[PDB]
Amino acid sequence: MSKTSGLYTARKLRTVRRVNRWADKKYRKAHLGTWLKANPLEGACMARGIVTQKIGISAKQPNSAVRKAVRVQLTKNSKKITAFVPRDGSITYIDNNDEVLVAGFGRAGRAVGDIPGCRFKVIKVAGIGLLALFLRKREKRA
Amino acid sequence: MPVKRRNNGRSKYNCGHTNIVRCQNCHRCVPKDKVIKRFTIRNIVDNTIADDVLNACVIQGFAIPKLYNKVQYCVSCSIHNHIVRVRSREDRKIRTP
Amino acid sequence: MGRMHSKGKGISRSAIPYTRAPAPWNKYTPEDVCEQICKLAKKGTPPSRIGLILRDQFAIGQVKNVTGSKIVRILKAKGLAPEIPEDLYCMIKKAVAIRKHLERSRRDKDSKFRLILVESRIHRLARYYRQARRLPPTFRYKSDQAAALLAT
Amino acid sequence: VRINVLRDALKSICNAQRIGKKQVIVRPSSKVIIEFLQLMQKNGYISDFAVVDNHRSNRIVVNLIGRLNKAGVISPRFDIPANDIEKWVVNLLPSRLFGHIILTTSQGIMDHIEAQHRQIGGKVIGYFY
Amino acid sequence: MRAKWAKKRMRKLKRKRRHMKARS
Amino acid sequence: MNVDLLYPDPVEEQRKHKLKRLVQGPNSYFLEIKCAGCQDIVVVYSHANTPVFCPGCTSQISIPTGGKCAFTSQVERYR
RNA sequence: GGCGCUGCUGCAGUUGAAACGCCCGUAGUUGGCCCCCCGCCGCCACGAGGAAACGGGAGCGCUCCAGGCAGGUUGGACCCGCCGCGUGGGACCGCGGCGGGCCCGGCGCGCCGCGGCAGCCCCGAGGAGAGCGGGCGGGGGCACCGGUACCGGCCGGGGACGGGUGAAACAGGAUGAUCCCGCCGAGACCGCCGGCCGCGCAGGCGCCUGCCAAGACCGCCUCUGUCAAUCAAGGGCGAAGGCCGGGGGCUAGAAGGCGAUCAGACACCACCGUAUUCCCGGCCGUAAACGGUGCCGCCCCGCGGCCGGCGCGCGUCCCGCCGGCCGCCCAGGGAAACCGGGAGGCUCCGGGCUCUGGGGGGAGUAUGGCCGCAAGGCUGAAACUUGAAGGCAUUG
Ligand SMILES: [K+]
Ligand SMILES: [K+]
Ligand SMILES: [K+]
Ligand SMILES: [K+]
Ligand SMILES: [K+]
Ligand SMILES: [K+]
Ligand SMILES: [K+]
Ligand SMILES: [K+]
Ligand SMILES: [K+]
Ligand SMILES: [K+]
Ligand SMILES: [K+]
Ligand SMILES: [K+]
Ligand SMILES: [K+]
Ligand SMILES: [K+]
Ligand SMILES: [K+]
Ligand SMILES: [K+]
Ligand SMILES: [K+]
Ligand SMILES: [K+]
Ligand SMILES: [K+]
Ligand SMILES: [K+]
Ligand SMILES: [K+]
Ligand SMILES: [K+]
Ligand SMILES: [K+]
Ligand SMILES: [K+]
Ligand SMILES: [K+]
Ligand SMILES: [K+]
Ligand SMILES: [K+]
Ligand SMILES: [K+]
Ligand SMILES: [K+]
Ligand SMILES: [K+]
Ligand SMILES: [K+]
Ligand SMILES: [K+]
Ligand SMILES: [K+]
Ligand SMILES: [K+]
Ligand SMILES: [K+]
Ligand SMILES: [K+]
Ligand SMILES: [K+]
Ligand SMILES: [K+]
Ligand SMILES: [K+]
Ligand SMILES: [K+]
Ligand SMILES: [K+]
Ligand SMILES: [K+]
Ligand SMILES: [K+]
Ligand SMILES: [K+]
Ligand SMILES: [K+]
Ligand SMILES: [K+]
Ligand SMILES: [K+]
Ligand SMILES: [K+]
Ligand SMILES: [K+]
Ligand SMILES: [K+]
Ligand SMILES: [K+]
Ligand SMILES: [K+]
Ligand SMILES: [K+]
Ligand SMILES: [K+]
Ligand SMILES: [K+]
Ligand SMILES: [K+]
Ligand SMILES: [K+]
Ligand SMILES: [K+]
Ligand SMILES: [K+]
Ligand SMILES: [K+]
Ligand SMILES: [K+]
Ligand SMILES: [K+]
Ligand SMILES: [K+]
Ligand SMILES: [K+]
Ligand SMILES: [K+]
Ligand SMILES: [K+]
Ligand SMILES: [K+]
Ligand SMILES: [K+]
Ligand SMILES: [K+]
Ligand SMILES: [K+]
Ligand SMILES: [K+]
Ligand SMILES: [K+]
Ligand SMILES: [K+]
Ligand SMILES: [K+]
Ligand SMILES: [K+]
Ligand SMILES: [K+]
Ligand SMILES: [K+]
Ligand SMILES: [K+]
Ligand SMILES: [K+]
Ligand SMILES: [K+]
Ligand SMILES: [K+]
Ligand SMILES: [K+]
Ligand SMILES: [K+]
Ligand SMILES: [K+]
Ligand SMILES: [K+]
Ligand SMILES: [K+]
Ligand SMILES: [K+]
Ligand SMILES: [K+]
Ligand SMILES: [K+]
Ligand SMILES: [K+]
Ligand SMILES: [K+]
Ligand SMILES: [K+]
Ligand SMILES: [K+]
Ligand SMILES: [K+]
Ligand SMILES: [K+]
Ligand SMILES: [K+]
Ligand SMILES: [K+]
Ligand SMILES: [K+]
Ligand SMILES: [K+]
Ligand SMILES: [K+]
Ligand SMILES: [K+]
Ligand SMILES: [K+]
Ligand SMILES: [K+]
Ligand SMILES: [K+]
Ligand SMILES: [K+]
Ligand SMILES: [K+]
Ligand SMILES: [K+]
Ligand SMILES: [K+]
Ligand SMILES: [K+]
Ligand SMILES: [K+]
Ligand SMILES: [K+]
Ligand SMILES: [K+]
Ligand SMILES: [K+]
Ligand SMILES: [K+]
Ligand SMILES: [K+]
Ligand SMILES: [K+]
Ligand SMILES: [K+]
Ligand SMILES: [K+]
Ligand SMILES: [K+]
Ligand SMILES: [K+]
Ligand SMILES: [K+]
Ligand SMILES: [K+]
Ligand SMILES: [K+]
Ligand SMILES: [Mg+2]
Ligand SMILES: [Mg+2]
Ligand SMILES: [Mg+2]
Ligand SMILES: [Mg+2]
Ligand SMILES: [Mg+2]
Ligand SMILES: [Mg+2]
Ligand SMILES: [Mg+2]
Ligand SMILES: [Mg+2]
Ligand SMILES: [Mg+2]
Ligand SMILES: [Mg+2]
Ligand SMILES: [Mg+2]
Ligand SMILES: [Mg+2]
Ligand SMILES: [Mg+2]
Ligand SMILES: [Mg+2]
Ligand SMILES: [Mg+2]
Ligand SMILES: [Mg+2]
Ligand SMILES: [Mg+2]
Ligand SMILES: [Mg+2]
Ligand SMILES: [Mg+2]
Ligand SMILES: [Mg+2]
Repeated sequence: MSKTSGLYTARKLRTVRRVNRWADKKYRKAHLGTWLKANPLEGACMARGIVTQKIGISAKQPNSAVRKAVRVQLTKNSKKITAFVPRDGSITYIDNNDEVLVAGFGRAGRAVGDIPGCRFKVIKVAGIGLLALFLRKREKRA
Repeated sequence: MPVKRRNNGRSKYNCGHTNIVRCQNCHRCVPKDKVIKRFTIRNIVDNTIADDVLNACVIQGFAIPKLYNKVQYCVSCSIHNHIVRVRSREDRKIRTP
Repeated sequence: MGRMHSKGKGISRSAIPYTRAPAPWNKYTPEDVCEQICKLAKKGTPPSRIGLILRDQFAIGQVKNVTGSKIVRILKAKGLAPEIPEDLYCMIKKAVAIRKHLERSRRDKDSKFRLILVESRIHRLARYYRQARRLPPTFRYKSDQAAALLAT
Repeated sequence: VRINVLRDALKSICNAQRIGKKQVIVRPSSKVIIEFLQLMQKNGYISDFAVVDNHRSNRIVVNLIGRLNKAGVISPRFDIPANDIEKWVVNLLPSRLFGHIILTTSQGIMDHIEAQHRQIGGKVIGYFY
Repeated sequence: MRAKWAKKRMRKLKRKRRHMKARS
Repeated sequence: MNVDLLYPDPVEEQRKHKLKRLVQGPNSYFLEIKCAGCQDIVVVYSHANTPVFCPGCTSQISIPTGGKCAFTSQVERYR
C-alpha cells in the first residue's frame, strides 16, 4: 500500500514521519540550528551598529543603476554587514560615525530585487527615523 | 527522450543476454538479435555472361553453381547504404517485407 | 506449490471426492486394511508409498473412508510410526546427497545455491515440529553429523 | 497470500455489476460475508444468494439487480465511540440521507442508524451505497 | 562537461588531496 | 441464452479444470479388467503408476505413462 | 493558516526527484476457513473518586459593551482530569478426563474400577511442504574430443611487384616475396542451422563422447496438517575492466612508436606493438546490473502466434485444461507519450510487507566511521548561491 497499515504499527508510522520531516528545506532551515548560529542578527527583528563606510553597488543584469549602501559593524557580535538606504537623497544623512538601527528586507534572509548581496536595510540614523527624515518631519542636528 | 519502440529496437524475449556478431561493413560489435540480417542466393558468374560460359562448357548437362551468403549489418551501415529507411511514425509499425 | 523458493506458480494437485463413504465394491473392513498397512510398514515402505500401493492394488481410493483414521495415525496406534516424519527425513536425505556430490566438485556454485535453499527449508520445518511436541526439544539439524543419523 | 476475503468478495461484486452481469460467484465464504450480504439484502441492494458446500471453504452465488453504486471495507477495523459515528458519516457516505456504514458491536452486526438508535459504539468493517 | 569525465576529474582531485594530507 | 450458475450443465462443466468447477471432484475412476488367460476379473485404478499383477501371472500388466495408464494384452471395462 | 509542498484521515516513485543487481534470512509487522452458550485479555457503554481559574453552558438590562455573580420568596444549575478502579455486553481480535462412593460443612489428599458417560481425531485451502509417474530444456560441474580459419615454420613450382586507402605514404620483395600445392606447431573459437525458440535466482547460457548431482511444469481418489507473506541486522552469488600469486601466449589490442590529413591533430584513417584478452587459487562488489516499472494475493471485453504436459473427439488433424513467452486491443486510466497479463478495479481515496523522494546548485563534496593490497566501495553535511531547472506534446 506504499505505507504500512495494521493496528499495531504506530511506532513505525511515527519513526517514518520523524525521519522524513528533515527533507523539507523550510523545516530544516527553521529547526536544525545552523541558521540561528550563522544569522548576523542572532534571531532578532533589528540590530544597531556603527557605519564604517559609504558605498555604491551595481544592479543586476536587466537593470542599470548604482544603489547606495553602508558597511556596518554590529555592536552585539562585531559582525560585518552591508545595509541598503532607500528613499531618494537619504544617503546624505549618514556620516561615518552614525549609530544606525538596521532591519531586514523581508524574505527572512534572502536578497530581494536587483541588489547583489544585500539582506539588510537602515531604518534609523543617529536616533532619528530615516523615513520621517525623508518626509521632512524631523531633522538632524548639524 | 520518451520510448520510441515497444521492442526497444531489438528482438529480445525472455532472456538476459545474447551473442555478439561483427558488422560486415565496418566490423563493430552488435548483439545478434539487433543486427540487420539478409540472405542472398546468386550465381557465381554474372548473368551478363551466364550463356557464354554455358556455351563454352565441355561437360554435358552442367548447371551454373550458386552462392549462399547471409549478410549482417549494424544500424548505421544499414541506413547509410540504404538497406533500411527512416520511416514515418505510422509506417514504423509495418512488418511487411 | 513450487512457490516458496522459486517463481513457479503451478497448481497441479489432487482433488478428493465430496462423498465420504466406502466404495460400492468395498469388501474390506478396517481390521483387514490395517493388516495390509502394518505388513507394508514392517517391510520398510514409507507412509506416502503405502497409500500408493493400497490405491493401485487393493482398489481403495482413501484409507480414511474405509477405516476412519489416517495412515500415520494407524502406524502410531500400533507403535510403528517413524522417529522422524517422512518429509523432514526426505529433505535431510537430499541435503546429504548434495553435500556428497560437492565433496568432489568445488567449482559447482549452482549446487551450493540449492544446498542453501534445502537447508533453510530444513531448519524451518524442524522448528515447526519442535514447538509442536513431535520432536525432542534438543533436536537440531547439524550439517556435519547428518550423514550418520540417516542410519537411525 | 489471501488476507481479507470480504474485500475480494466486494471487489468481485462491484466488477460484475459494472459489466452488467446477473450473477457472480465469490469464494471463499465466511460468517462475516454472510452477515454483510444479509444486511445488503435487507436494505434492498441485492437479490437472493446461495452458499454452496464443498467440504472446504464454500462458494457463494449472488444475484444482482443494479442498485449498488459502491461497496468497500475499512482496514484495519478501527473502533468508534458513539459520538464519532457522524464524523465518519460525512467522510465515507455520499450524503447524510442514504448509505450505510457497517459496525460490529457486542449486540451483533448492524448499520450506523441502529448503532445510534441503541447509542453504542463498535468497530467499523465496511460500507455500501 | 560529459558527466563521466567530470567524475574522472573529481576522482583525480580527491586522490591528490589524500596524497597531500598524507604528508604530516 | 439464459444460463444459471447454480445449476450448470454437466457436459460443459466436465471440460473445465477440476478445481474451478462449482464443487471440486476427482477426474479419475476405477475399472474392471479380465486376464487374457484367467476367467476372473480385477479392479484397477485408471491413473496407476505402480506395478499391477495377475492373480496368477508374474508379469506386470500395466505401463505407467504420465497420464491414464495403458495395459499389456488385456481387455477392459468400466465398473 | 495558506500546504493533500510531510500526507493517520491524505502525497509521489515507466519517462518530471524517487523500487536496493539478485537470492536466503533473525528481530519486527502481517496471517485462510471452521465449534458457542466457559475463563483471561483488548474493545463498547454506564458508574465511583479526585481543583479551582480557563473553556463551554442555565438564569440575571454593570444605561449598551468587554465584564461580573448578581439580585427582588431567591440564585451562583450542569459539563469538561483518567491506557488505573467497579457493573454490564460479548459480535470482532487472540490464547487455553470426567463422574460417583470412602467422606465428614466445603476445598485439597490418597483411596477403591465401582458401571455412570457416545469417554478422548472438524475439515483436508484453485495456502504450503513431501511423494510417485512422464516427458522437457544453449540450466550447472568434471573429463575427454572434432573442424576449418588466423599466425608461424618447411619442400617443390614459377618469375616482378605485393600490401594498404576515399586517395595515398610507412612496413614487405632477385637473401625469389605476393600466388599455387603438400607437411608440421601452438593457442584461441564453436559458423550456416540460430528464432516476437528454450533454460537459469540474477550475472548469464551453443563442438564430440562419458560420468555426476539438480530443477520447474504437468498428471494423480498418494502423505502431513498451517508448518505461511514480507523482511533492519546477518549470510551467499554477482558482466566487463582492475589487483595479488602461478601458467600459457594464436588473435585482437589500452600505453608507446610510426605514415598521412590539417592553420594545428598530441584525434578520427593506415601500419607495428606492451599490459590485457585464455587456465588455476584468491581479492574487489560496481554497469543505461533496464521492463529506467519491488514482493505475495483477488477480479478483469475480446481476437490471434509460439513452447511444455495432459484429456475428449472423429479419420495427422480438431476442441478444450493447466503452466510459460509474445502481438493487437473495447472499457477504464493518465499531463501526455502511452498502459491495458496494468500504468485498470482510486479525490466514489483504507488487502499485507519492505525500500526511496520532497525547487535548481553547492555535492555525493568536506569531515568522521567501517570494509579493501590498491584502485575503491558503503555511510554522508553545512556555510553560501539562485528564479527557475525539468516532463510530455504543437507550429515554424
Ligand atoms: K506511493
Ligand atoms: K503514498
Ligand atoms: K512503505
Ligand atoms: K493485526
Ligand atoms: K514518507
Ligand atoms: K527527456
Ligand atoms: K536497442
Ligand atoms: K529467448
Ligand atoms: K536468446
Ligand atoms: K533484420
Ligand atoms: K550502430
Ligand atoms: K518465492
Ligand atoms: K510457473
Ligand atoms: K498459477
Ligand atoms: K553452499
Ligand atoms: K549452505
Ligand atoms: K531457515
Ligand atoms: K541455509
Ligand atoms: K520458522
Ligand atoms: K530459520
Ligand atoms: K530415521
Ligand atoms: K551517470
Ligand atoms: K556518468
Ligand atoms: K564512470
Ligand atoms: K477451467
Ligand atoms: K481437470
Ligand atoms: K485426467
Ligand atoms: K504546510
Ligand atoms: K495544516
Ligand atoms: K487542510
Ligand atoms: K501513490
Ligand atoms: K527515457
Ligand atoms: K537528481
Ligand atoms: K538522483
Ligand atoms: K536523475
Ligand atoms: K526494490
Ligand atoms: K535501501
Ligand atoms: K533480500
Ligand atoms: K527471502
Ligand atoms: K523467509
Ligand atoms: K523475520
Ligand atoms: K513477532
Ligand atoms: K510495520
Ligand atoms: K504481529
Ligand atoms: K501476511
Ligand atoms: K475499553
Ligand atoms: K460495542
Ligand atoms: K481547589
Ligand atoms: K431556601
Ligand atoms: K485494566
Ligand atoms: K471488569
Ligand atoms: K466487567
Ligand atoms: K461446618
Ligand atoms: K532432458
Ligand atoms: K523447452
Ligand atoms: K541442454
Ligand atoms: K544443458
Ligand atoms: K552444459
Ligand atoms: K563445465
Ligand atoms: K559441460
Ligand atoms: K583439424
Ligand atoms: K583441431
Ligand atoms: K609497380
Ligand atoms: K583466437
Ligand atoms: K538448434
Ligand atoms: K528451437
Ligand atoms: K533449437
Ligand atoms: K534451449
Ligand atoms: K526450444
Ligand atoms: K522447447
Ligand atoms: K535453443
Ligand atoms: K533447442
Ligand atoms: K498420473
Ligand atoms: K513465513
Ligand atoms: K506480508
Ligand atoms: K527477501
Ligand atoms: K539486507
Ligand atoms: K544486509
Ligand atoms: K564473482
Ligand atoms: K565483475
Ligand atoms: K587485469
Ligand atoms: K599473446
Ligand atoms: K593464451
Ligand atoms: K585496458
Ligand atoms: K596511436
Ligand atoms: K585528441
Ligand atoms: K577529436
Ligand atoms: K599489429
Ligand atoms: K592490465
Ligand atoms: K597475458
Ligand atoms: K574481453
Ligand atoms: K588469451
Ligand atoms: K570482479
Ligand atoms: K542510475
Ligand atoms: K534497457
Ligand atoms: K522491495
Ligand atoms: K508446441
Ligand atoms: K503446446
Ligand atoms: K518449455
Ligand atoms: K509440446
Ligand atoms: K503440447
Ligand atoms: K498446448
Ligand atoms: K491457462
Ligand atoms: K497460464
Ligand atoms: K495459456
Ligand atoms: K506473461
Ligand atoms: K525490500
Ligand atoms: K528503493
Ligand atoms: K532507492
Ligand atoms: K535513493
Ligand atoms: K575526511
Ligand atoms: K587496508
Ligand atoms: K598497502
Ligand atoms: K596493487
Ligand atoms: K589506501
Ligand atoms: K584509500
Ligand atoms: K573513503
Ligand atoms: K523542460
Ligand atoms: K529530467
Ligand atoms: K533535461
Ligand atoms: K531527463
Ligand atoms: K500533450
Ligand atoms: K509542454
Ligand atoms: Mg518467501
Ligand atoms: Mg497459486
Ligand atoms: Mg493435476
Ligand atoms: Mg487436472
Ligand atoms: Mg499540510
Ligand atoms: Mg539440461
Ligand atoms: Mg559473499
Ligand atoms: Mg565473492
Ligand atoms: Mg597480432
Ligand atoms: Mg600484432
Ligand atoms: Mg549503483
Ligand atoms: Mg541498475
Ligand atoms: Mg535501477
Ligand atoms: Mg514464444
Ligand atoms: Mg517469445
Ligand atoms: Mg505480451
Ligand atoms: Mg521516503
Ligand atoms: Mg574520509
Ligand atoms: Mg573516513
Ligand atoms: Mg503539451
